[PDB]
Amino acid sequence: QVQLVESGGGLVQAGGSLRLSCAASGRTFSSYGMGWFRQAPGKEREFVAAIGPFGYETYYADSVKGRFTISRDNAKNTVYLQMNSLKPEDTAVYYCAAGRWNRYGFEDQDNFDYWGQGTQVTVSSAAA
Amino acid sequence: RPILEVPESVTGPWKGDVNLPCTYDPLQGYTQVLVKWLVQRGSDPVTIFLRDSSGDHIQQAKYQGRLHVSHKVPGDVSLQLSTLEMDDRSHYTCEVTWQTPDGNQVVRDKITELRVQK
Repeated sequence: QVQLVESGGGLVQAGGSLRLSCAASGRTFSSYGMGWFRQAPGKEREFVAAIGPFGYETYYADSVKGRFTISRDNAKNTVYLQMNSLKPEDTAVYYCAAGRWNRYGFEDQDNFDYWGQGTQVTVSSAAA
Repeated sequence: RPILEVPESVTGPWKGDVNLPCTYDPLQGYTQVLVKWLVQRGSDPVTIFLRDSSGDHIQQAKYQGRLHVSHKVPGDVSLQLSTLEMDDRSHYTCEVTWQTPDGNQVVRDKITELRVQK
């Protein structure tokens, strides 16, 4: 019934940008908080960004502040991650997730009930 | 962890009673120091109930005499509302704060929608 479907990954050059999309279907997510996390092979998954259910409330890992922007269109039940000013160390599998937290706990992976499948982002020093 | 277990939505009958579950698994070293229940007013969650070391307090007048919060067992801070009014329909947030031995606090919250059925 419920699925979160990610898209938009791929290869970019350092300094470039990607928009990830996470299309959530099977129920209305307007009153869910949404998050992005990332994981490198053999490493722990880590917080990237989150957006609360109410108001205009966004949160970022220190490593991405000022470079990445999370946003949502509730009419389409889609969350985006605009990843600008990309660096090789941003290379990872990126996951979106949805939960019913409000203001707190958005970096705790246990606090999200639905997860996307992941999409691969690779950032190279070379072109294309 | 910890995380709260709160249903996405609950129903109660008009002028009757409802329980809004909010439970969690107690964790060694995590002393519960605050519980709030909040009602959502647009962008702002507004405290309707507080529990701290001074006891229990109802924080918005329209809930006076109509609100109880479970306190028999660690990990159950469910909210009971009585004599439901149509304007009690809203998103409600359960919010718990723990303090660990080093003084760090950890806060968790979770939302439910209350629907009042005539």
